[PDB]
Amino acid sequence: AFELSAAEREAIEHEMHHYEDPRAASIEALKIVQKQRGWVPDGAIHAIADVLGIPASDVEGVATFYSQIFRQPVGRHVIRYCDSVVCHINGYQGIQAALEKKLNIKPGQTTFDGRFTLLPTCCLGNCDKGPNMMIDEDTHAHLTPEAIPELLERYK
Amino acid sequence: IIRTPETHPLTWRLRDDKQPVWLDEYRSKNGYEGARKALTGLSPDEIVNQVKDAGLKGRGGAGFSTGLKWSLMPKDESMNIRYLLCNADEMEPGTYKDRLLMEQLPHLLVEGMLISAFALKAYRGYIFLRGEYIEAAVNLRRAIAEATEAGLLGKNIMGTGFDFELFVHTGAGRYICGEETALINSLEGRRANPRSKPPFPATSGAWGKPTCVNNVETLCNVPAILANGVEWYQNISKSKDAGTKLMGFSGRVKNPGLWELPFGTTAREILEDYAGGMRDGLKFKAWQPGGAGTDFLTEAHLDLPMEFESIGKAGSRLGTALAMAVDHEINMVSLVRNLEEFFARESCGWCTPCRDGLPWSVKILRALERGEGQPGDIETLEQLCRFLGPGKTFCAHAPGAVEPLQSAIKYFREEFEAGIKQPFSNTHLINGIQPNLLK
Amino acid sequence: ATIHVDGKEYEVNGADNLLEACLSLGLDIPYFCWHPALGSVGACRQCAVKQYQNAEDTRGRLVMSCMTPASDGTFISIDDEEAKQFRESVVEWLMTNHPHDCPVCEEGGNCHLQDMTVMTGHSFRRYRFTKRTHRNQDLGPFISHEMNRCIACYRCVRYYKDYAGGTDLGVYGAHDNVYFGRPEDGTLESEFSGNLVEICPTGVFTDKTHSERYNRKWDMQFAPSI
Amino acid sequence: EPAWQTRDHLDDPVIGELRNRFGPDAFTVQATRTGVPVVWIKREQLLEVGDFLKKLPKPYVMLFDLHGMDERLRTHREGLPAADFSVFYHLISIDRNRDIMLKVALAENDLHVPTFTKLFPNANWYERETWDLFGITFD
Amino acid sequence: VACNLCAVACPVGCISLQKAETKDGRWYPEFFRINFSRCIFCGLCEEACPTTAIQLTPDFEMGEYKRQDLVYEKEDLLISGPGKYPEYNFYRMAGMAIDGKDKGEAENEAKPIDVKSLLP
Amino acid sequence: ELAGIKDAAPDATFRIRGQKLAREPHRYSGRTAMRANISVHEPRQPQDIDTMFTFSMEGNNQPTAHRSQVPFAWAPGWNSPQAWNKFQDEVGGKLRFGDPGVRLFETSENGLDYFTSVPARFQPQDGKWRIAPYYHLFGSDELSQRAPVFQSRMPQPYIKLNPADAAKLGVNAGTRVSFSYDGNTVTLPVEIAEGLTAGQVGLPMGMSGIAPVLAGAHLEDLKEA
Ligand SMILES: NC(=O)C1=CN([C@@H]2O[C@H](COP(=O)(O)OP(=O)(O)OC[C@H]3O[C@@H](n4cnc5c(N)ncnc54)[C@H](O)[C@@H]3O)[C@@H](O)[C@H]2O)C=CC1
Ligand SMILES: Cc1cc2nc3c(=O)[nH]c(=O)nc-3n(C[C@H](O)[C@H](O)[C@H](O)COP(=O)(O)O)c2cc1C
Ligand code: SF4
Ligand code: SF4
Ligand code: SF4
Ligand code: SF4
Ligand code: SF4
Ligand code: FES
Ligand code: FES
Ligand SMILES: [Ca+2]
Repeated sequence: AFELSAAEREAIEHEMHHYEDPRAASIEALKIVQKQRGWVPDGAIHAIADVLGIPASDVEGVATFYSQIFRQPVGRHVIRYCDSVVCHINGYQGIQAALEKKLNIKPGQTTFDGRFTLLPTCCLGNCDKGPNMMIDEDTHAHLTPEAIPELLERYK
Repeated sequence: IIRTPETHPLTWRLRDDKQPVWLDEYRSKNGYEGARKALTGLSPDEIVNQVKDAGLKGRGGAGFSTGLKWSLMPKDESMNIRYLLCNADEMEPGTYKDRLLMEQLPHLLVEGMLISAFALKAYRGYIFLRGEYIEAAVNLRRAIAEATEAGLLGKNIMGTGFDFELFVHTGAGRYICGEETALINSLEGRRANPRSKPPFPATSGAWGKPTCVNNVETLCNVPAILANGVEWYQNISKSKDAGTKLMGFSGRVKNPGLWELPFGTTAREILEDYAGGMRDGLKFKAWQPGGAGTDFLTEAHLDLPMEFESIGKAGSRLGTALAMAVDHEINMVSLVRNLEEFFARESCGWCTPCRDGLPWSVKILRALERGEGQPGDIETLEQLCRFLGPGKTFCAHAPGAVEPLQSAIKYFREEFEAGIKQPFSNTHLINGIQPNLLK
Repeated sequence: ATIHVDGKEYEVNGADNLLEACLSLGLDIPYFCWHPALGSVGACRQCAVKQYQNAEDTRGRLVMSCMTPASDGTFISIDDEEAKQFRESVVEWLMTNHPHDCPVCEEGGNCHLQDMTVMTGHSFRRYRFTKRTHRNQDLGPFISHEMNRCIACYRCVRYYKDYAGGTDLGVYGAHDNVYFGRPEDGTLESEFSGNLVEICPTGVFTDKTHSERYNRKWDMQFAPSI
Repeated sequence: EPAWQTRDHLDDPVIGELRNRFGPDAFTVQATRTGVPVVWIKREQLLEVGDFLKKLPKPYVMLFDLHGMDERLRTHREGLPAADFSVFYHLISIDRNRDIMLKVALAENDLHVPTFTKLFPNANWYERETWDLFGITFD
Repeated sequence: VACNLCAVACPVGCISLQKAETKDGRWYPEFFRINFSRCIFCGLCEEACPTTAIQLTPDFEMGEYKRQDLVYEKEDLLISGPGKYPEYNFYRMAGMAIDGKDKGEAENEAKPIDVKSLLP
Repeated sequence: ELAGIKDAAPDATFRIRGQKLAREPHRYSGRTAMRANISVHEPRQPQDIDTMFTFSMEGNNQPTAHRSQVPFAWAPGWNSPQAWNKFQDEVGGKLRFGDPGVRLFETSENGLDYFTSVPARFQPQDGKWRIAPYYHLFGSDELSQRAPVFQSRMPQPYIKLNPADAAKLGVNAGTRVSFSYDGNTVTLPVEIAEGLTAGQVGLPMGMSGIAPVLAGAHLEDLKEA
């Protein structure tokens, strides 16, 4: 059972004010729902489709197309570590090994207490300060395997 | 290093504490003078011709001239609805120039889109931004609010009757969205499948309307041209490519960074005189000139000017001009496997060769990494290179995917030979059936 | 409009694309993602031919016959070695993830993918890695769903959404995990959803009413009726 | 060049001899994968061509085969004379170690050919079978 | 798997069968009859079988008193073992999901990845 | 007036170069085993004296055959429904030698006059319910409901009511109401049709027990059962 909140709905309509087609607010509507609830549940697709006036199949295809729109439940914090070519040169694998040792999970999985969700991600545009990790809203550069568990304790 | 405004049109107004420049400080340091001149004393066709004969080329990575792209907009007065899009995606690995461009100089981008929208008669403008540039989004939104409060945006800009509305469309994290037709499809709320050209977006782009898509750096180069003139821009460097470019070296160098250099600057000065050379205990092995989608080059190609024609004649591309250096400690098979894993997982799934041949190259490179390679794997990689070139796939994602693979096979084949250990085996034995022993 | 296919002159319609013009002349070009009723999209990359700039040209360039207009004075080659090799490579790439399913598939003997695999001359498998798999959906009493056999040619979504105007079928996912179906299990709501069994060139969408008492196409006694 | 390639066999000396004797427009050379020169001869010149082949310096001495073909359902008849039926004559010269296939085109109503028995006596049974199975009358 | 390849590859056309399906989803012959008065024992059906189900065994003693008794139904053909091919299983190769073999459990097949997965 | 049906299809003496048109493909199988359980003797092939088709594969189904009636599309190398491309003059156009079927009548030279019988507006009378027809692609046809695979796709038999009419009758959505037509009381569940005009009750035509002639008729004592 899903119901869009009043603030979510008003933000969605304000987003469709910005475009000449209401379909163009689908990505930002999914991002609004994701920001409010951590992820996009199954009924959120039909709710966004009903508000936007587009079929739910297109909303589901958009939500499954984009990697930053999560259609599966995640933890309270999402760690996104860069695994692209420059951070591979700078050694992201030590960072990934430290993350898997500290969190005791594989990439794409969630910690048993729902605190952290480990995810690989593409280049974060911070290659000169690599390797880079992107926790929920904060990007951390110049990573070392020793600083990983110190960095992870500041996200309760 | 001093940065005079005459030779550093983009980065001379950066602050030493890496803090953003807001409206008062930007306007104090010769801000919106080019926008004022273009919107008051210049016709849109005059601005288009000024950008055209200034020689401003596309800074996205293809080098198409911006004035000719603006000139192919339709001449019909009935098509009043027009769109200007800023490709602030910058999802290429090895590219970090747009992040520095709008994280601390947002008003330069705002002024550039204002000038380009007045030149293109674009009634609306969108900054298609990646979702990972949060600080850039905050700075751009604050700069848009400051320019709207100051009369630089909205209705009746400078009293000239020109109306322009600028928005920031924060993306949802997909690499293919940087492709301009895929950018238009993603802006319309659809899946970011690219479109076949012709028709080009200038004729029918966003929502069927005339649309022009330009990179952040091209729109940042625009106001310097409009404020200082064409003759200053053509006299920056004595090269074919006019103006400056954000170049820099990344990866285990002494100073991995970002500098603004004129075209024709050789890659050895960027590596040694600016990045300080390789780190201690590491020797230079290879480099990519323009990001993850470019061909690898060797030490012999380091004495080459960073122009489109010079790097193009060496079997590579200038690209985003942000070179990435590979030392001797990095295995080429692992590096190419990382590159192809990125390119295979960032496919949009539309067309067959990229979607179904990049995972094959990924699996072959994984087999070569652990020494489980079988004969014919490198021939398969070469055929995947040949059959994923330009014109074979629906867009240019897969040619850029296969450029590093073919350059590494060409220059470092002995590292790829080392992975082939097992004999070729595709079938298992079936009892009661004698196999066809092909000699 | 005058075209030259493999050195032979043909008179075609210049408003047509090269694929439909060459199929109207009796020539064989493999294709998946183009349909006469749906138009050209250039997705499957199977209809590749080699176009030359003029008559005295040897290099040429691989173009797509569904995306290339059959304009006057066109010079193309179908039986060119590079075009044949690329079409066989496209069939091979489609065959890397295909399940070993033809005996237990209702499209067997009636399959466009089978015909184009044989036509391109691809009969040797050198791909040795794993194949991707997909779960199936319940699409109602008329259409049976089997997503392992998909080649991602986008015919179903194009027909169902652009042509038939339906809403509940779509494409989901990413790079090589593209899924074609409903967002959730349920009956297909279009009154013309049964045409998916002929639109789909593979056995993803099949006639379940026929799949109950299934027999192959060669075993059927057919008649023209109303 | 592989042995299965389509050849017109215009380098055969019998083709040049027939060109010099009957003329270039008298018959049509067909490129096949049979390995033999296939010559479509007009019906009224069939006995003349048979006599000429029987009186060559290295003559074609054996009628290897003689039968018919129903060409009504044949769709791919490119480079061939118009025909509803056809009669083919396979003749072997052992001295040359060569052979030639003459073909006579027939309309559906005028299904009559001059008989070949005055040149080769095996044409008796071959023409009896051709009449039995195809209805082609041999005068 | 009642795929009817042997029936169409028979030059005599003396094989008749009908596909049926179990509740799990596996294909089997509802019936299977061979007119052995017509069969020329040429082995083309066995050569055409993609599951190695139909086989020609070393047995010639097949004489009969009535021609109607030369029509062997599925009860007279299905034997208790694998015959000449002791280990081949088609349903280990097929992509279709049946009982005891879900999606991705076949040979050279990976587990199915959902489109809702968090991995890029 | 029905004189055009002679040219709809050619008669039973039509041949393609002397042979009939094949109903089944050339690789049809099981001919000596389809009836072997009934009798080991192969029966006589069914003769078709009515039409030009034959009940066998010994016929013509060439894509270039001069005909308009095509039983099925097959070409060498094209076993899919894409063989219709081989069976057309141009792909996506018509059949090569014309599509089958002939129009019985041409367009008349002169037209009709204006129908002056403009009806009066719909007045909802008390106690009488106008039967608004509802058609369903799965269920309204007489023979299609007999198909057992349709019963899963056939909708349940409801009756449609306006919100105002339902509130006046005191009935909700899903409750059973009974109505008498021609002295026959039948009960149906209720949906609330918002777009249905008041004074009308919505019946699904062609269903089980609801004849299509009830469209436009009137209803009495429609009340909750
Ligand atoms: N993050 C980044 O900056 C990335 C940049 N790239 C760059 O992208 C480049 C490829 O870009 P594409 O747009 O796919 O190819 P392209 O070179 O065909 O197009 C580039 C620009 O030229 C314009 N253009 C070209 N021919 C035109 C014509 N006839 N009429 C009108 N406009 C025309 C297009 O509209 C577009 O704006 C590569 O060279 C690569 O360096 C690639 C990946 C990532
Ligand atoms: C796969 C692919 C990804 C691209 N990504 C970007 C990008 O992230 N940012 C960008 O400015 N251009 C990108 N481009 C290039 C654009 O197509 C286009 O050239 C650019 O957005 C505007 O051209 P400009 O250089 O004249 O400004 C990409 C091209 C391709 C083929
Ligand atoms: S090459 Fe094809 S599948 Fe790959 S990103 Fe481009 S259009 Fe999509
Ligand atoms: S869809 Fe075609 S190729 Fe795939 S299993 Fe079925 S018959 Fe075989
Ligand atoms: S399901 Fe069928 S029609 Fe749809 S994309 Fe896949 S192969 Fe094409
Ligand atoms: S062995 Fe008998 S049943 Fe099998 S194909 Fe030959 S004739 Fe038919
Ligand atoms: S015996 Fe073999 S060939 Fe015949 S239907 Fe069964 S599986 Fe197919
Ligand atoms: S490669 Fe990791 S931030 Fe760019
Ligand atoms: S038919 Fe042309 S690319 Fe698919
Ligand atoms: Ca009859």
